[PDB]
Amino acid sequence: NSIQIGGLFPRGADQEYSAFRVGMVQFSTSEFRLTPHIDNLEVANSFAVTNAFCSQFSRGVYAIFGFYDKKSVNTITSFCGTLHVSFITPSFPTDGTHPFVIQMRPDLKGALLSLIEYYQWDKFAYLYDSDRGLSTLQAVLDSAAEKKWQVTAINVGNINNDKKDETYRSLFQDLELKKERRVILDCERDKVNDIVDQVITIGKHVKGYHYIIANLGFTDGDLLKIQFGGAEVSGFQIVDYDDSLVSKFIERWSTLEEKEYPGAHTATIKYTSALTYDAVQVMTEAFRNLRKQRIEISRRGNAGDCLANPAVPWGQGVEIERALKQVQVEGLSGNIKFDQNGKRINYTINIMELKTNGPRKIGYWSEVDKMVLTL
Amino acid sequence: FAVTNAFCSQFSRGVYAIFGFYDKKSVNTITSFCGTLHVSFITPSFPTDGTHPFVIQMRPDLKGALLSLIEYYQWDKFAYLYDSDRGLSTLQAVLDSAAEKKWQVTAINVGNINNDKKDETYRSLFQDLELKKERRVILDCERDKV
Amino acid sequence: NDIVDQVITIGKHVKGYHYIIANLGFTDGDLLKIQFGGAEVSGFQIVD
Repeated sequence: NSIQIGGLFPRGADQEYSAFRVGMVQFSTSEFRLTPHIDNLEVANSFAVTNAFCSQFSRGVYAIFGFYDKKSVNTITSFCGTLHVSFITPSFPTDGTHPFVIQMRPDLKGALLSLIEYYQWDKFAYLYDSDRGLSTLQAVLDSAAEKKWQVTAINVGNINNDKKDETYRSLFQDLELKKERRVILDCERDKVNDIVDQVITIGKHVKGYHYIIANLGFTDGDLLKIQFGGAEVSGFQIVDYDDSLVSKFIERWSTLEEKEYPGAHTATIKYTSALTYDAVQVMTEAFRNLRKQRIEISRRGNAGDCLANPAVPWGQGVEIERALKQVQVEGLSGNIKFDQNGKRINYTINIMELKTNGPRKIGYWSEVDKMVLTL
Repeated sequence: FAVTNAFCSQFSRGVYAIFGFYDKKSVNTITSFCGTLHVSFITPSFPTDGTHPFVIQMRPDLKGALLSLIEYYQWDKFAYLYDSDRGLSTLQAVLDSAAEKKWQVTAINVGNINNDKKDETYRSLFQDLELKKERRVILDCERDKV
Repeated sequence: NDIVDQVITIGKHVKGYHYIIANLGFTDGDLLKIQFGGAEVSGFQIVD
């Protein structure tokens, strides 16, 4: 039983691919084996993504695992919907209801809004990055109307990096007109460190300031720098290292050879990589529930050109979707469940605060219970 | 997807230039293909957010004219009802300028409003625009949503 | 430089603090770090 699948990994996704490999090994069974066809392309380039998709489609794959950007996301959601091809991705959730798309990343929009009310914020600065879509930006802006907030949204994304200093100085100059002491950083693990470094330089990391890292990887970045500054730092963690499940994973992950497995010789793991590992498990349980359900879907590498007109969707794809979406197992990112669309449900996001001794979970966030503190 | 086919179809037919339209979703497809295949694309649609070669845009940038008008009326606190159809390019414009010119903008996405029951939403819309007694509104929408 | 680095880490380089580098090489070390901190820094220079 050889199930061919596609793999679209953006150049630089070392740990993500390393986690993708480990998953292939941990979830390999005799009943059937998964054959990944890896394609390293610039995820941002919409054209390239189109080729990589049609290429993996002509090779006759049953499902595709990859990533997309705020620019190429529409290409994937569209093609996968037309050709009835299933697409599993750890990337940011789609802004809507796009069929044939499985999203590993839970919606943070809810957990963020809840945290703001917890600290009882009425006036705060919102530094955002247009990389993962302004989905969360619209969230805080719309809620700012109801909850009556004075949000100071600033696009910290279009900042040219070959001279990005007179921009940060002019950034916190506007954040001083209203004496902003509460900032929300909605950026990637990289853009966050850049800001954190600047914050320490200008000395806005002392007692009185309060930062909120708006991502699922609070412990993914370096916090030792703004840890003793005095300013309170909060965030979100999706990979609970207190779970015996995750704890066991790290035991083997931290030991792996960094030569064969790039950026895999650490005690921690980026949430993007952790979702990749959990993605493999979902695809395995899905293709397994099809064998035990006596459902024939097999084909050959002659699906034809994806640009075929009229484009005819192979009916076997409808079943592959109902399989992945029906999957429900336990992974590094807590309980994994899906709805009819592909958005994760019944999940848990731990709320984190940075103390003197280090990060510490002060509670969690459920889609049904909102925020709940753990004494 | 459809836009991709229509482009490759007109490309196989061997055209010298392409005139059409794009949405906030398909815009990336056009700008990308036209840039790779060196095909010229003329469009009246909204200007691209950046510098994409092989694309001719008939629509001038309104971002500038809008910001200038706001200062003319000397607005410091206003509501900004926007539609995500033509990209949040102008939304970012007023938000970024709100930091410098020091404005209290109340941005509200009036786009995702489901039209088969869109009434309890408008009533709840001007309910928030009454907490601060907003009397100055900017409608950034299409001729229809307006 | 070791002390200056530590000073910035703990944030004792902001307005209110005053440091005096007791050596003949004030510009010999890196000052760009505690330059925008706010704390006043003085020293001595022998090479004009």
